[PDB]
Amino acid sequence: LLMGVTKSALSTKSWLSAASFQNTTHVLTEAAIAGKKDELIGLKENVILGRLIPAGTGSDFVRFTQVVDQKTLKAIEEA
Amino acid sequence: MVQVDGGRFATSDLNDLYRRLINRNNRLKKLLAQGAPEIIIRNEKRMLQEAVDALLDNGRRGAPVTNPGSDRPLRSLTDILSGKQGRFRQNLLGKRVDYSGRSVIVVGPQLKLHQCGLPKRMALELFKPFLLKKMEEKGIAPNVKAARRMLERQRDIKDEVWDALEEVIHGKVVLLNRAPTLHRLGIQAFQPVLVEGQSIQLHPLVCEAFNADFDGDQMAVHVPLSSFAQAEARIQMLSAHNLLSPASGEPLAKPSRDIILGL
Amino acid sequence: AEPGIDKLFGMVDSKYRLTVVVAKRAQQLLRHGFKNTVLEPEERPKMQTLEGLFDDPNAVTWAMKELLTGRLVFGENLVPEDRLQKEMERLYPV
Amino acid sequence: KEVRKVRIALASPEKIRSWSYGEVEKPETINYRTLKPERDGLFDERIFGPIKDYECACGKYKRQRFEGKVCERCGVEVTKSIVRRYRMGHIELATPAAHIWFVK
Amino acid sequence: MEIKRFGRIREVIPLPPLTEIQVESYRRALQADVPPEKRENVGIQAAFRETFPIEELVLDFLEYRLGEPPFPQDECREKDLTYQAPLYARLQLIHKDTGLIKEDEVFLGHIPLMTEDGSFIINGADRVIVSQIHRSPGVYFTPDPARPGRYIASIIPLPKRGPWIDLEVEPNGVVSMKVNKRKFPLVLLLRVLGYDQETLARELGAYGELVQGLMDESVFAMRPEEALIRLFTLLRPGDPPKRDKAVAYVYGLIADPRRYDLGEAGRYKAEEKLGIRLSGRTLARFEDGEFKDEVFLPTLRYLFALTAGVPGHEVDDIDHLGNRRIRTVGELMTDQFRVGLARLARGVRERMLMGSEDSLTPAKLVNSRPLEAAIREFFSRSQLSQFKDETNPLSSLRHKRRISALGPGGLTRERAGFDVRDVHRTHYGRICPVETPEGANIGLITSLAAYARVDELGFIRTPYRRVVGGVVTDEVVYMTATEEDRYTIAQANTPLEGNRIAAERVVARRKGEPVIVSPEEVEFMDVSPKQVFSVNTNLIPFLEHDDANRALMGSNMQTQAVPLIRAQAPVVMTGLEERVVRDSLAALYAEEDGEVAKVDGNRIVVRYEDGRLVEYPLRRFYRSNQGTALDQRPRVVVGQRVRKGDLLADGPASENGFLALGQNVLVAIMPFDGYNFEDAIVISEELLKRDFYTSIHIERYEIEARDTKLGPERITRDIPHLSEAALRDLDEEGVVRIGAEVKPGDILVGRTSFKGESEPTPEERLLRSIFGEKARDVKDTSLRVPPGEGGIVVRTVRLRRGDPGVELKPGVREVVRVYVAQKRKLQVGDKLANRHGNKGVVAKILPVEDMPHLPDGTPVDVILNPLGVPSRMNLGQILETHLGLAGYFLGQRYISPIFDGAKEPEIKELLAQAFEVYFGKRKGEGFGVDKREVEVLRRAEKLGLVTPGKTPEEQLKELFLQGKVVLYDGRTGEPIEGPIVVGQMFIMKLYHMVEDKMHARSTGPYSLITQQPLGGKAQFGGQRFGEMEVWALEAYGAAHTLQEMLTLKSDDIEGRNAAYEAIIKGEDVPEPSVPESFRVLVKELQALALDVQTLDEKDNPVDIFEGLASK
Amino acid sequence: SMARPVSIGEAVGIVAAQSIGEPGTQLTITQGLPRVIEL
Amino acid sequence: SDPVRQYLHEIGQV
Amino acid sequence: FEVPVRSSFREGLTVLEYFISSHGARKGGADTALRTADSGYLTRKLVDVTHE
Amino acid sequence: TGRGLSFLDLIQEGNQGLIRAVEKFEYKRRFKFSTYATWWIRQAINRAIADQARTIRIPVHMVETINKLSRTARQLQQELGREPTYEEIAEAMGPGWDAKRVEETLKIAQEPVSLETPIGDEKDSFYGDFIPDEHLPSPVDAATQSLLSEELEKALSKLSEREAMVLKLRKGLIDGREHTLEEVGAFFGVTRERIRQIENKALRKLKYHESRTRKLRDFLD
DNA sequence: GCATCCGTGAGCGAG
DNA sequence: TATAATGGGAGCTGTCACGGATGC
Ligand SMILES: [Mg+2]
Ligand SMILES: [Zn+2]
Repeated sequence: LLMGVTKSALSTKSWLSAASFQNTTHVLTEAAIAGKKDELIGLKENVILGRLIPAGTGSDFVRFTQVVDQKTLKAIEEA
Repeated sequence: MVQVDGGRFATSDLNDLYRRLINRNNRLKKLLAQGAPEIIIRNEKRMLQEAVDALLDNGRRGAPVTNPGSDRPLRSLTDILSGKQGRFRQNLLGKRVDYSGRSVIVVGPQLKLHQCGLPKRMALELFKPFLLKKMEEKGIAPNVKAARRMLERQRDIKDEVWDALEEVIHGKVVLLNRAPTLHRLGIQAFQPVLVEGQSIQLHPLVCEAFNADFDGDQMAVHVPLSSFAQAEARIQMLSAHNLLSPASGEPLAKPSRDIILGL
Repeated sequence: AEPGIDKLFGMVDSKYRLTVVVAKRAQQLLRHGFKNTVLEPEERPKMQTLEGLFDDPNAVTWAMKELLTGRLVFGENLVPEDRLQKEMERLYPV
Repeated sequence: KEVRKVRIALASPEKIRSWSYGEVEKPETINYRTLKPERDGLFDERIFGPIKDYECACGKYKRQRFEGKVCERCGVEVTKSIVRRYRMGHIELATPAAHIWFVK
Repeated sequence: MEIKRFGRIREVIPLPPLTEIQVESYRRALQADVPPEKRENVGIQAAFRETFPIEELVLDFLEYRLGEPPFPQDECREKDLTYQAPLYARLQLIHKDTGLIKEDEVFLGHIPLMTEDGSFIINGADRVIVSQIHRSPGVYFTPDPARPGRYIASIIPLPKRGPWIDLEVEPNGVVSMKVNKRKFPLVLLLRVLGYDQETLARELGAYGELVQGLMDESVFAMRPEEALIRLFTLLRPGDPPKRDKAVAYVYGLIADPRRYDLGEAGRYKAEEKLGIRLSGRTLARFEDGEFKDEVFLPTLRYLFALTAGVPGHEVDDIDHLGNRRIRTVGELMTDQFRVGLARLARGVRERMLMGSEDSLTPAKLVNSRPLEAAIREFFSRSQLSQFKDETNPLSSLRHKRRISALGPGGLTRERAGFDVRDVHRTHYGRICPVETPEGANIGLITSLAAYARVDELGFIRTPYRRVVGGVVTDEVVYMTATEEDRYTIAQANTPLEGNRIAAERVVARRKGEPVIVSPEEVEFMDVSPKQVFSVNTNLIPFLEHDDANRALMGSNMQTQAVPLIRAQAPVVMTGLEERVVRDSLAALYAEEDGEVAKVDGNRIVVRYEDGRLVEYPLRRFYRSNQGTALDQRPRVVVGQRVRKGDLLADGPASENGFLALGQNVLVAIMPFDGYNFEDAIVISEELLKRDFYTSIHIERYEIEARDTKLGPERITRDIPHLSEAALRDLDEEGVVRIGAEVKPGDILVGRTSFKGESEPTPEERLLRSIFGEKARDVKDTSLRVPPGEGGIVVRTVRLRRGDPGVELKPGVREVVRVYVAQKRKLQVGDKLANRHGNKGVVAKILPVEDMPHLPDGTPVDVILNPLGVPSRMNLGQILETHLGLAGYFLGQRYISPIFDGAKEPEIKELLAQAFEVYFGKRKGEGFGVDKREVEVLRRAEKLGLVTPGKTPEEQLKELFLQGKVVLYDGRTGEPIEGPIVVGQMFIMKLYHMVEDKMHARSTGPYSLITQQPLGGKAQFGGQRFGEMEVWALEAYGAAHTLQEMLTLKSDDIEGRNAAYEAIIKGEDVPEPSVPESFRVLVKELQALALDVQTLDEKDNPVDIFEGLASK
Repeated sequence: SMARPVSIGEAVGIVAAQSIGEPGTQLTITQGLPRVIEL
Repeated sequence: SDPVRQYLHEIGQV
Repeated sequence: FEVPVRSSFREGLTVLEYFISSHGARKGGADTALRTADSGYLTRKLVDVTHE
Repeated sequence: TGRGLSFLDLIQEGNQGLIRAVEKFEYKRRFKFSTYATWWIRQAINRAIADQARTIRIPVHMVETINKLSRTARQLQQELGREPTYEEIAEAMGPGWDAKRVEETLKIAQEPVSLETPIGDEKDSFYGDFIPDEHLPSPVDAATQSLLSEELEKALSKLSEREAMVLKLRKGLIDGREHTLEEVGAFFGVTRERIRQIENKALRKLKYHESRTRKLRDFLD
């Protein structure tokens, strides 16, 4: 089923992204009835709440990396 | 409901809209104990309904004037969430920010790609928290509250303040935004070069990417704060780090106008 | 541009990982006040003043430099966050 | 805790009274001479909170000494004034009324 | 300097008084000069005549009158009150059947008055009322967009008087009349009108297969007073016909000249359109007792003859400047006055019943509140009442000759198609094609044409010359947009010998369409080419060479020029620059032939023929709406003889009566080290030195001292805990002494307000005891100079209670206004332009040593990058340099009108005459040719610029004649490898200066609800990081730098109090919390019956209010 | 922008949307910008 | 709609 | 227009050659400003589809 | 119609007076009902308007004092051909009225303006957007007040834990309460005049710490 | 299934 | 607290295109 970018933008699973777009009176009521939980998979959802966005230097791939000198490296090596 | 400078009061539209509902509720209460006929009670319960409609989403039946005087719709709960001006596009998906400034841009021929001209007085206020600290490690103030009182009035500005501001800015970068912000490269991270005079000095090659010219074009400055935000700005965001277009693969910083001609 | 940058994008799988490493290391040099540094004194980033040369204030500027020399170890799940925090505050008290 | 999910749903009249610290039975907002919130008014120190931090309406309770304590004379908890942005109230309707979003 | 003037075109009529469209229109509406019984029933006289008598007791209007101003013009400005005059109106209350009258003069309040220049005063703040354009009232037929051969008839009244009416033929052939958006058979109306099936078949029946659709209902042919009832119920539900309510709703819809009023214009438009005569501006008549028709049948006959094609039957344009009209300041106010009046009459009929029904004066039967507030509305809170833009004399003029299709009573922005914006063939001579706002407003706001005039019906007219035979009469025929269409009209450029047509073919237009015509077929001829373009556009010389889009900036940007302390009128002029100083008052003049007696900076006194010693004071250094400085400078000396019309004083920017916006600087056109890259501009410091481009600007600051609930507010020399360092310049009364210099952060006026409820923090009670001084009763409230502003204190105005001359707001004790003026030198970031729409920021001020020069040491004032020209296509700036080259040397200025002006040939010759003073001086002075001048004449000829083999003297000439000279480089001493174009150009310092525009914030004021920073320079607030800006961050994938703008840097309160604490201490920045504007959203949604809840990964709730909103 | 393989965690949508959107003001025997919107 | 109009007709029944 | 403007800007137009021009410029200027509201709109749609 | 109450509200409030009249009506009096209903309808509408027409609510007697003030000002305008002075009305308003009273009444009668009042002809700007928040402490203020508790804790270390605790207890730095000397004597073991003596000597030792160090000085404000 | 209605949107700066 | 009084009053207009619903 092909749909245009406005329909597909509203139709997005996440309703924080849908309601920041348009027809907010409408988005919110179908979302509210449905008791919709929003996983913040997307940018707009995250940007609203101030959370660190899922891309760039927030991407879970690169987000978690740790840096340490060779001094402290061999230092905790004992255990 | 707050008092402005002049002592006068300024109240939110939601208050005259809530007082309308409260009134029709508390008259409906009175009518029903007084045992009114069904033609009056019909009416009062119908009006209780266009009070609730004015409040939640107004303009979906007919639009309440605040008074007959202003034909301005009272701004309701729905009106506040939705719109260009609505709580969402205005407040949650973009904000006004704390460390930021604005000036007229002027041509930058001398500066290196990664650098740009920042007027003294802008750089002072943008880094003012960092400068109050640097004024404490060097001796120019006993402390912060003294250092701050020193920068408040403009005749109070010492030479060491300036030579200390240079000490702050070292290594740091700032962002330049010309709006329309059309694509990612419409904000670029440059390393600031403090200049005298009141305008911003932009580097020539990035002019084209921002769609800047100097017809009086103005640009905004922002200061990245965390040691993180710095790394982001300096690595990815730098003006000299993005030399091709993400759009097509083609070079974005190219020899522009005087430079093509010169060669 | 930022020095040795190309080699800094050759060091990582994703350009935004290098940024995390630069940002985290810079916060470590800040906390421990530069003493945990992997730089020998001649390799110190210096700042030109009125007085003469002084150490570069930007912990980021530093961190990028630390990196180009193989002195540093980055990756995912190297050490529990307990051990790392404490063993650095022991090694370099602040 | 950390926030991984955000859920939106219709609230029963009871879920609202849960949120609600008291009913506004009167329209008046401020008093005409002393500008102070009217009892059961739209702005009430009683319902929503004290105007000034940790200080009840009549001055009897002050500073930090009382965190969860509620004045007997005034009716105002003494807590950070910022609760006035948070606490809510209800108006209990004589006849049930539709929410125009579900009608229109 | 002697002025030689080009072009042989002769102007039959000079330009009309230019502020006339305001000056005349408002005088006509009032008639304050006219003796009360000679008042002609237009305007103010008309509202009274319409609204009165007031029926049932009959209250009747007799005459009105206008008294003298409460305060003279100046006083009104400083004192924040309106320039106006009392209006009293004489009424007589008549008794029904008693016969008794009581006649009293009622006071109607005050009405705002137009000053000499066509502007108003409102509260100390000049305003201009701006003429509006709209579809003229009348009868129009447009093709039905539904079907090709079908047409919709449109009947349009004056906008708020009466509804629009569409008459459609289709679908099924019956005539459908739409009113108040309800469609019914038009037929049903006709019966009510005293039409029967017979009278209709007569005149209308002639058109076959059409009339048949109308008479389809015989059942409707039954009776007038049944059909009246039937219709009344088709218009509104639930309302019982009552047979009283039918007639009153129908008459009040159509026949009441009170409720439904065609344009007096609209009246004529339809009389001419359908060829009938109207009795009044009504559609129909109430003539006793039946409804009698006027308008309806001849619009129906016209429609029906248009539907099936009949010759002579027109569709209409609606963009035609005969189908669109101008509502001016005089009509625009009369309207709001007609609405304020009929509300007052409503208040009469309500009190004509109740009360003493017997004891009523006219005085007690009338209340002005509906009328007073109704006018204060139009002037104060309206859209067409605009804050007067006088940056400078031209700004303020053009502002009057600005024309809006915008404003209530007309279009919004989403509403305007290409149609209304488009330049339409009748904008010729009438509206400007050039001067329109670029960007979002384009084709909506425009300037009126130069020679154009607005007539009584509010249609624009342009002058033409009657041409009879081959001869051209010197009589100027002023033609409506439509009546221009009947004739063939030649251009003014067409050749003439004496009064005779001198060519075998002349160029002319029939109905605006261009065509070539014999001297025999020419009915009229243009008055001048000047009649086409706005006043502004006419100040552009060589404009015949400049592309359209740039000329639009030429015009619009002249409105912007800042008045310079040494200002010059262009060495190249179009000739209008002298009279523009006149028409909008800039300069001062002599009233009768006379002789000068006194000379001052402050005043000039003249003795006339009369013997009467006449004093003219001079306005000195007065602040205008934008803060530019108005001062009139004396231009005559003690004992100088002056004829009527001679100049006594120069305007703010005028040079000996001519218009001086900018200065004439010497500009060389070359790239210079990329300092002029992309329309930036490079400057000889020689401009700063000798005070070119230096201009004066007063800013005004104001401060109030009220009566608090908690005490007084006092303006005093006494401010708590403040060093003498701070109070030094203050006088004894707390106001800064006159003539003191001020900086950012300094005290203008000191003030003490009584502190709020005092809860000094427990940290304060210890500190108070330690230092032994007691907490003072009054906070420091003192007004200060904002950052980036400052200057000299030129004046102080103090007002206390005990004021004989002004009104003081309730609770307000005393008000002080301090005036701070700054002389701004030109600087970097500042903006310059020229008359050709070339515009830039100033990038670099070079010393005079580094600056490119000539063989003699004389350096250029400006460097202009050639790159700016060819994409921009404005070549008149080139010709301004070329002619301006020679006028430098010959010591002369020129007048070269638009399209009839200097051709290059006559300019070349002027260059040849300049060259000789240039070179022949150096040749006599005992100096041959320079060794570099050769190396350049080398490459010049290699470029084909000079003829090889001629002498260097004849080669320097051929180069100079191309306006190019050998330019030596300031830095090397070696020449510039090519020859370069140099010459005098008129360039102006524009409004936008960095001193004003530069702002930077750290932390500061936050809006109440959002906690997010405020916007704008003087509320001191952070830049907007908008949706588009956030996308940039995201695209770059800068996560934290984004979370900053969203959290610590805006509304996350705890985050930002702690962020700033962290930097101060020298710590790395904290971990952001929830943006406070998010909690505003949750609680707004709960207020919307919507529960919103954050969640665990465990689906369990999480509290972001940290427990404050839960029990 | 680096002429090298994409770095994991790039925000590609917001990149693409911009790259498409920046020229839009320039789309002009032509259907132009609205043809694009139509699609 | 138009509660004024509807109330009037409700009044006109008695 | 069935008749073209003969003049270059170096020659300079005629009062009437000029007038004809402003038709083009005016209708082109209002196009440029009208598709500008539409570009930034389309733009905001695309950003919203594809953000996640 | 235009008095601050909507049509339907005026009708309903009027209907409520029609009911009051139906209960008070005595049919034995020959008057038609319309005569008696009319008085009660006009009374309930006027009570209603005076009650509900103001966001900032004003007492009924006070309402008609302000109204009388308006009509008197208006009469004086009709007479004087211009707006009257506070003192010109104060005379015309009879004995007991001065300019000060006419003024204060007017300020008390000032109605609040909507924060949503548009600024400019564009829809873009609102009035309440230009209104700052004076209540919540700016980052500067909050930073200063913390640096105060830090500077006071650094100067109370120079005192012994007893004499610093006499001061910490007596000025309310702990729990937010100020204890009388007899109480700091009951907690420490000292007599009331002995804790007034070790409070005075500790405050005096603080004064020397201050005159010597020059730290707490900048907090002078 | 086509006509037709309603409800929805329509890119920094200073005021 | 009483003469009789009994159904408003505004009328704002050169979008536009869209999709999804409601009607013939
Ligand atoms: Mg530009
Ligand atoms: Zn209390």
